Amino acid sequence: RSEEMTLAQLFLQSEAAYCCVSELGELGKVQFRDLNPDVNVFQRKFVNEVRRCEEMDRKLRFVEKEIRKANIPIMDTGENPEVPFPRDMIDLEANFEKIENELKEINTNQEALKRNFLELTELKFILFVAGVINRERIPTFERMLWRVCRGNVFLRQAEIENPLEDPVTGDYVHKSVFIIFFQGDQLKNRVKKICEGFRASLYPCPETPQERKEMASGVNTRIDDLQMVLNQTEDHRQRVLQAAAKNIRVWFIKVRKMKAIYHTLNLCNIDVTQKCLIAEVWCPVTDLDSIQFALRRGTEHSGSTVPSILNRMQTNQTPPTYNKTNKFTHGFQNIVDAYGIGTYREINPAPYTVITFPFLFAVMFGDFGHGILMTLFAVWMVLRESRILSQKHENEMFSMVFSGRYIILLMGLFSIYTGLIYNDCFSKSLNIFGSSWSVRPMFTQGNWTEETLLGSSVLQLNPAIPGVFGGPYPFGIDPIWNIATNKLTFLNSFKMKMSVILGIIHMLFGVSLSLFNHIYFKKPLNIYFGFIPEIIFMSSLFGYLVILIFYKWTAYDAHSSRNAPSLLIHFINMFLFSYPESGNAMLYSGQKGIQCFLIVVAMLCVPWMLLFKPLILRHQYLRKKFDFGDTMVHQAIHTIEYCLGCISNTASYLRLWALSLAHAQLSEVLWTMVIHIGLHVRSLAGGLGLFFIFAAFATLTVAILLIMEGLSAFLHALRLHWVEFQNKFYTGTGFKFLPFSFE
Amino acid sequence: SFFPELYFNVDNGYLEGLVRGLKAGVLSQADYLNLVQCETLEDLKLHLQSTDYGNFLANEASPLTVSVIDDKLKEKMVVEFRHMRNHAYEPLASFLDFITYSYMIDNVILLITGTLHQRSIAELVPKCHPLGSFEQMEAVNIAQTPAELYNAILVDTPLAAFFQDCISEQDLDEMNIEIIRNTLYKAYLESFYKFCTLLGGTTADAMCPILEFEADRRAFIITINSFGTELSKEDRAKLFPHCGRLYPEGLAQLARADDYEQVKNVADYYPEYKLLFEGAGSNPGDKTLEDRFFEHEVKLNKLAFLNQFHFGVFYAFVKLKEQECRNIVWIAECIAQRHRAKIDNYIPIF
Amino acid sequence: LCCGPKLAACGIVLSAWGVIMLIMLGIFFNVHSAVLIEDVPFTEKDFENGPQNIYNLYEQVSYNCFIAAGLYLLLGGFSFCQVRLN
Amino acid sequence: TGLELLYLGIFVAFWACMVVVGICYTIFDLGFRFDVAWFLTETSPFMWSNLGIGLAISLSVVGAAWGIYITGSSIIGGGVKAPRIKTKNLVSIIFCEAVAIYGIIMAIVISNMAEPFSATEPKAIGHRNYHAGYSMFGAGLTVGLSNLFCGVCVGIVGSGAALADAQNPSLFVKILIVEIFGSAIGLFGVIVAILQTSRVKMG
Repeated sequence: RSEEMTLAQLFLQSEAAYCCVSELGELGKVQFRDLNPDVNVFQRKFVNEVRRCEEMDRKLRFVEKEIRKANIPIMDTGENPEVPFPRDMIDLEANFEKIENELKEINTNQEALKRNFLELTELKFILFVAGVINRERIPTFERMLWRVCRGNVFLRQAEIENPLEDPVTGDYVHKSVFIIFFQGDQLKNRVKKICEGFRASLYPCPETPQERKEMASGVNTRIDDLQMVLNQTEDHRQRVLQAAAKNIRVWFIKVRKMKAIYHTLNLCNIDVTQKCLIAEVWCPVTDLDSIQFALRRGTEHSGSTVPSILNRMQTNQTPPTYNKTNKFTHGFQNIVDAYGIGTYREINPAPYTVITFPFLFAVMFGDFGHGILMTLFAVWMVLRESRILSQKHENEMFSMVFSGRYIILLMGLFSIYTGLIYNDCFSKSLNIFGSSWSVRPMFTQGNWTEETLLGSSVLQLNPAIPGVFGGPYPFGIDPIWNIATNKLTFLNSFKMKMSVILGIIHMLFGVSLSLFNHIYFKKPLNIYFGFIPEIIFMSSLFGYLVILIFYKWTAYDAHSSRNAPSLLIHFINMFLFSYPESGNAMLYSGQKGIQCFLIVVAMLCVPWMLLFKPLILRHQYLRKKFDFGDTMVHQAIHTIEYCLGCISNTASYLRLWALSLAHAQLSEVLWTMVIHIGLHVRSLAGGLGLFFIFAAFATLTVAILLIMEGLSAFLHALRLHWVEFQNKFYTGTGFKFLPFSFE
Repeated sequence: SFFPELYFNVDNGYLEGLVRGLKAGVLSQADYLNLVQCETLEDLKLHLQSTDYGNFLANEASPLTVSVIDDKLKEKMVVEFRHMRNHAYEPLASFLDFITYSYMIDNVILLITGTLHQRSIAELVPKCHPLGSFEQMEAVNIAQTPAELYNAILVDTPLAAFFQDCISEQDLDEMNIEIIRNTLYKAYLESFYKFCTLLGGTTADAMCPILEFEADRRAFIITINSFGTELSKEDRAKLFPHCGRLYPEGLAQLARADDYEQVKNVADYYPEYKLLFEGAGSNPGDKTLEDRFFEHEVKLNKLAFLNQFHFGVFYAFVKLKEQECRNIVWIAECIAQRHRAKIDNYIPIF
Repeated sequence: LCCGPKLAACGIVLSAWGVIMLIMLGIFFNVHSAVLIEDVPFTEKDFENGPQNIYNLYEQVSYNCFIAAGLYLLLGGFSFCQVRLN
Repeated sequence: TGLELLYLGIFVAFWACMVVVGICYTIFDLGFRFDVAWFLTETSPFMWSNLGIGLAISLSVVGAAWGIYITGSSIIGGGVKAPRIKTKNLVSIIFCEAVAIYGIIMAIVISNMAEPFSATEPKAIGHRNYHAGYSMFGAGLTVGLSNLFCGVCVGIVGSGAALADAQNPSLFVKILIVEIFGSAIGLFGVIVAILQTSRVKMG
């Protein structure tokens, strides 16, 4: 298993247990759990320190908010400090309060800022009332006057461009100036109420001719805003004091650390008599030496000179699971853990997944050039790892791309391979060491001459075996198929058969792997009435199809093209138990008895998984002296789920054929009408136009097939791993480790 | 092959998922059981930190008082409601505007009574609910005759759609404001019922009983509280709603009542209000009738949530959320005064 | 400076790809003498006399590949020069 | 609603025209011009075959899309306050696609048996080709409609289960029973579409 024992208790209360738990947290190899009573959060032995810490965090949050509004960057590259537990910390927080207090008075000086605007708005009336209204409410405002003034008054408007700041919050808002000519005082009061609803506070009452009041107002605003820029020395002082952000970000780290320490020490027992302040810990086995070394360090920092240790104990709880990853397995373990967390000692699926995932991808993405591009990107990203890791990047997509380094590498390698095996290389085969199909000089023997005069309008099928034809290409698909107009038929047959065969072995792998999972856990019932019926059912139902496909491949020659038996109809008759006297010859002699026995064993599989094991559970419960109906319901659910998932999964494995054929068609389509036009008769303009055309080809094949169809195949293979493969051996339940390590 | 089964999600699935997610954020009974055990407002703050009502009081509220908690909870409510409304489509937008017209009416009535108390002008603003706020909320102070009120409200607030014709007077006083309230309320309720039954489907099924009960409760309250007034019996008949099951009762028995026993006899023929009145002993040692009204409203609202294609679960959600706010602030007020007379009189929602 | 490195790196890899692929396609045309499997495109509506016209025309077609390769290589050199402008 | 009124108008006009035309023709002793034999013998079997082939995938894809959206919208919306439901509730989507997988397999199976002939008159074509075309059309229609209604029901119950699971973890594992019982009707549709065309020998 991952661990042998994980519930040892080696912690005892001391007068400086804070330092012990702090150093243990520094170790970052433990998790804490206690407080079964689940007492309220405000009945705690250490509530006052948590409240103090919360106050420090609130003050700190306020100052960092103010700093970030100053747009002053903070640098955090120093060391990780050690928390000063003795009362010195108290003095420190005292200083911090002073800092906050300064900020308070600075906001009091922002009262002055409001006064400034009470004059800048005044400047906008440089030109029987006048005032200032929010622009966004200009229409509705006008509406009101038309209904209350009843059109007996008149008004005019003026606009400002630069936004005016908000004194309280600091947000920018837009405004406008208005001037109303009235005919009575009752209307002045009515529009005074409306303007109280619209905030037209200011009022430059006319006294003198235009020039005199204009210049008086100008001199007034000039003195006012001059005094404001003179009072901006307070903003200067604010910046000078804010410059000390570096001296307090370290304190932020320290404050979070001590807060975590006190929060975790709160979990200890609810008693202190005889120094019974104890907290239970999950810790692995390979790291006990560092843990007791940490305890020795904690006692060293303490002046009490006590062992501060306790004896081992064991209970029957559920331990958490931790996958100990290294530079290589991490990228693939994180991919599987994203869907479900393994139980205590679940058969780890990363060791097999790490390879069978890019293989299925390459079956889905079997092209040479694209694979080469992917492996080149992998080489680039692997070789430059050190610099990129020590670098800040705004592209989160690139971060999650960079996570799957060896994923993309192995994916590209197997993609190159499967490009070689199909003899697919940018949708065209590579005739390497010979073709064996078309030999026209030999074809003239079989009454094949002069037809090509009508060849200008016919197709003239090639037969199999006029005497020297056929023959196996030693490696991959014969290149001639790439140019044949009926290539789709043979390609469809071959790809469908390969996909179905691949899918059946994947599933049997799943169930054989499950047999390991059950035998370790000492569950004889599960092996005896579990694995066996399901494996027999899977085999009898589809290993027969695999073997039949291979028999048909290795049995029937070219001359038997008449009445060549069809396997799919035989499978429909396998399901429907129908035997017509004619219409389909037997593939091999004696099929009746074997096929009938296959049907009968397939039928006999299902009841074995329904009645026997709930009844044996009932018998064990009777021997003990368990809702029987609920157990029957669960067993029926399990059996029906498995039996229907059989057909559903074998049918869903056709995605391999589907996407492989779609990929081949897409690549051929790109070849057909992007670069085909690039080759022509022009003696001089060939390379010039082809340069543009191939540039476009490169961009388009990068955009669509390189990153995208790769993603679709990637996620489809992930799904095939999550459901069709994993659910047959993978419980997918339990906890995940939550270490005590800090940031 | 009907409305709610096959194209309900295209415009409502995300929002309904969000609402039913936020339903679980409403505090439960055990939360109350442990929240009534606080010693001071700081403990209430902390126990709210431990649940979904946490991380909304990170201000420098050293002199914490229950008014601050009330303000912050109301702010949270309006924030969530504005969120839910802005992401909505058009029929649902009509639904939510129909909901908020009630609080808009409340604010209009509040400012109308404020005009009579001329001594307060600006202080009315913090008293008004920001949920029911609109562009021309504070303009109501201008009017001094109801025709002027219709002139102010006709402009851009659709509230005029409920009293453009229904108010005819030119002498605003402190006694007719209740007439304005009742007329607006009955018009709003009738319009809402008609719109809900026009929408059809499960929305009509969900919203018809609630508005029915609402109209009947308004009828009962107005019948009980009309005693000792200048209004005549025919005018009391004029203000009854016609959306309840008390439509013949509205002129047949309630309109000729003379005492409380008569109202009890009216209620006696319908079990739903008869049990409600019998349980409402109205004694000093027992809960009043208003408490039973609130509890029945809460029960029906809780029932209203269970409907997969409820185009109007937002009504139940907002009513329940207001009720949680009231429960929390009342318990905090009781705790702040250092007395335990009425801590165990909280209506147990969820 | 001109033609900043941010796109010049992409341009350089594109130019290298262009040079390599065009050179290889031209060599495949010439060495195999344009086998119809690897070389469908051509321009001739009359070839019934003999194959020599077909071979000559396919050599003519394959010639343009090296001009394309030269243009791609010059593009790569230009992009590399723009990268050095720091 | 204007669109519903338009549909009702077209439908009512169509049926009124049918009724009036039928009555006047029957009263007019003109039953010799209603020779349904010519109507169902001029039509080529290949038209019936190819219509069935198209529908047998089209309607299945329509149902799959319906269920996909109906469950996905609720799954995505309800996980905001509970991200735990993203991966637990992926069974419904899987079944919504398994419907289309069955549809494609059936399309492949029925797509066989398409060997042309040379006859151009009803007396020369024979009974066998007529039977083939009709049977293939019927199989395509039934499989398509069965999988359509199947996918719709699956999507609705998947949405319900996904939305309810966010309240309590111990709900979904038992609410998936209706989800699994959804697919049986589509399976039955596939079986009947198989059986209807098990004796066609077109060619």
